[PDB]
Amino acid sequence: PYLGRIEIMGASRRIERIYFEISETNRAQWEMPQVKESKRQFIFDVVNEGGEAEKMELFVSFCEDTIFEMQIAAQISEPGELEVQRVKFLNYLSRNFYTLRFLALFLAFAINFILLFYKVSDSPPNMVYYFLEESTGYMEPALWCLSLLHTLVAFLCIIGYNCLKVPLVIFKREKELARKLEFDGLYITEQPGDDDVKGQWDRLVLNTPSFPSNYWDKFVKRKVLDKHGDIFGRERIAELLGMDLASLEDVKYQIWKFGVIFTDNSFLYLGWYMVMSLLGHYNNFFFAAHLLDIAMGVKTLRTILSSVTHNGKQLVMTVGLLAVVVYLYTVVAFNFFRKFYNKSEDEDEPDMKCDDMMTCYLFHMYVGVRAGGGIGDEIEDPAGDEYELYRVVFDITFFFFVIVILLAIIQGLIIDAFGELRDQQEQVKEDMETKCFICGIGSDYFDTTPHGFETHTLEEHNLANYMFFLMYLINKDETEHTGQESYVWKMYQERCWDFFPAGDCFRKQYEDQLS
Amino acid sequence: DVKYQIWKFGVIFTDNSFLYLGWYMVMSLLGHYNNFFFAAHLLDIAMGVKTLRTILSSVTHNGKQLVMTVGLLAVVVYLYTVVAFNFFRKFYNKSEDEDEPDMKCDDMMTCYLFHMYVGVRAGGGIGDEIEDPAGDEYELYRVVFDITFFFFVIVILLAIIQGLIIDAFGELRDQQEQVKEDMETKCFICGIGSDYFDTTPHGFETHTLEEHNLANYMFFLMYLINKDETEHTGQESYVWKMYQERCWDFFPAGDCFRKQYEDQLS
Ligand SMILES: Nc1ncnc2c1ncn2[C@@H]1O[C@H](COP(=O)(O)O)[C@@H](O)[C@H]1O
Ligand SMILES: Nc1ncnc2c1ncn2[C@@H]1O[C@H](COP(=O)(O)O)[C@@H](O)[C@H]1O
Ligand SMILES: [Zn+2]
Ligand SMILES: [Zn+2]
Repeated sequence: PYLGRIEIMGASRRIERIYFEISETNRAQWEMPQVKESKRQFIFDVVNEGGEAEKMELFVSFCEDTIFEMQIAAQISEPGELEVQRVKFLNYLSRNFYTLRFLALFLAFAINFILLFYKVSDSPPNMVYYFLEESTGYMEPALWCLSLLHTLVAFLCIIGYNCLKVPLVIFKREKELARKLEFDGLYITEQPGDDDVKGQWDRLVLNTPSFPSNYWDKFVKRKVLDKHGDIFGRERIAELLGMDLASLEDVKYQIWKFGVIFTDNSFLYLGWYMVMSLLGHYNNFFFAAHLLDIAMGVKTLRTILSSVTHNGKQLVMTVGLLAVVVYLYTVVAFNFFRKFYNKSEDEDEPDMKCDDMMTCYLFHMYVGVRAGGGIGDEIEDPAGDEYELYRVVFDITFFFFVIVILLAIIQGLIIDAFGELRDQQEQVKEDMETKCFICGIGSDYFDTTPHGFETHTLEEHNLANYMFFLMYLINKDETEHTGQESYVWKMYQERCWDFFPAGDCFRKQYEDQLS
Repeated sequence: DVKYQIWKFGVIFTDNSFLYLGWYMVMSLLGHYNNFFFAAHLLDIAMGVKTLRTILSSVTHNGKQLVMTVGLLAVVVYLYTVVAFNFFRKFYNKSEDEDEPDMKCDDMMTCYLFHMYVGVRAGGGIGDEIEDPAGDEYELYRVVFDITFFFFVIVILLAIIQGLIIDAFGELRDQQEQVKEDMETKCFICGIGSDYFDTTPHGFETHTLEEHNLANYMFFLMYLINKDETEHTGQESYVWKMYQERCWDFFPAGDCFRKQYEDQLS
């Protein structure tokens, strides 16, 4: 239950097994369903768009993100007066962030249910008047209290997000910047261009005293100095990083953090939610924009809409193609078929829709594309004229190419998106169930022993066990490190992932003795 | 055993097939009160014909996604209703008479009903059902309104529904194909692939029909259950105890007689 075992390619050039204790809180926080979903999304991402060389780097990054999330969850878990009450309230919002997010979705549907009882009258209950019409009389007070409650809940959602999810954003940003500083020399040798807005903005935090505040590595500045001093000037590097080399013998940081947060998509969405909730008090119908949150909420709806967004570039390109081809038909009509576009039944005021190129394009794009039979179901009958056969060819080509072919292209794009997403999921599942994540040896090898692959993935090469070992190493002070622990610790500090068993396992190595 | 009988009655009355047959009997009884209640028995073709049940499995396979897409259509049509009720109220007069205007969007409930009904059952959307926008100051806004309705509701969402059905057809087909492929390329009992047994001609067929026939395992369970324990032989009693303990290690997992004694069979 607590005996966590891994296999690492050791210093002796042989696969060896390491044993460590897994904490119960860490085990429960791993079994948490949000963490399970994070793991599932990571696995899908890697298997779908990943590489063999990049896989271990991505896996270690995912483990580090998970470890930080576990620490945040432990901080917010259930345990002068102003500070003690503030901490409890802020932690309460973080533990209940998703309940508030679901509470705001119920308040959006509750409010929009009231709005269906609206009416418009010229006379008060020329400026028109809007009012709720209900005999119960409780709908209007319910609407008022529900709008106030909804704005309150949106604000609480923003605060809970800032206390829950913003730390991970800052941790990711700091660790990426530290890695670019140390193992790439980005601001020392590379100096990113103006096109990298993120790289240009990150220059603010280098000089700050508390540059690492969420990322656990408190020796990043020392390591960057030690690596790049002899090559780029110790005094220059110290001035760049805001570190006093003589002592070796935060408004700027806060502004940087605010920029990082305000460039975050989820925070921007929550701010938009709060803004529209504030405008819902100026006009009640602005609360209808919160119904759009069902997409960002319900996972079923998000999966359904992924079929639309998967080929979104092809969909907009096909719409532009439809616009071009309807322009071509408009050219042909405006030059040869102008007389058939009279939309006025009166014999005194002809309402020609194709005596102008802009008007004929608007008429085509609107009515000939929304019509079932094309533009021939909307313009004058061609029979009897000299251009009858030309008009028939015109209408039938419009019907075939625009009504049939192009709408078929759009619908086929959606259907192909459904099929492609299904087979992506199937391929990820097949890879995971037929191959090992850590070593890549197929299940056929392990299945020689009954339940061999399940035993291998649950005991020997459990990626969860590797994550728990990283937690163990990070938490354990280096003084108490054992030999193999220090070997793996140095390989992790150098960002070298050769200690992961690649294509070799304990059974494969010692099958001779296990026979 | 009144308590046992009441328990059995509860178990039966919570059974879906028995409940369906009771519903059939109830509607047949009501067919004597009104003859047209016998039309509900035509629905039994689905629970009957296997072809019809397979066809309807395409509809029910993505049923959750279908109802979610219907709810999404309802939400987006509500949004269009909001925009119409606030900016396009004058185009929703459905009365040709010049004395009694039958406005369909002076009320939020009425405009939602009008949208959900006619703009979704219309081929061109709500612009094929409301007043022509040409000549008004809001002409371009109304054109954008109608064309977005046509693209998003008429085209995109109905395409989502039809794609859900088509993907259900394909998914069910490939499920059947994968089951057939697994059965014809691997052994049910031991899991050793047909490639191993095919070294001997007709080796896999011989293995599945003679050596590891799941039907033979079923018949052996019949044999063990029917045979009184006094007459059990040694291996029979071994398997009997393993079956009483619900331990299934006596099934050959990854090993077979040929694999074990290939040295002597050579
Ligand atoms: N190195 C690995 N560690 C853990 N599970 C693995 C590994 N490689 C493949 N798997 C598979 O991943 C799945 C884990 O199930 P789940 O935790 O529900 O995603 C099982 O099918 C395992 O056989
Ligand atoms: N252990 C097994 N026992 C019997 N049939 C098996 C077994 N493993 C695979 N099969 C296959 O199952 C199919 C039996 O055909 P049927 O009885 O019509 O379903 C054949 O393709 C067999 O090769
Ligand atoms: Zn492995
Ligand atoms: Zn077999």
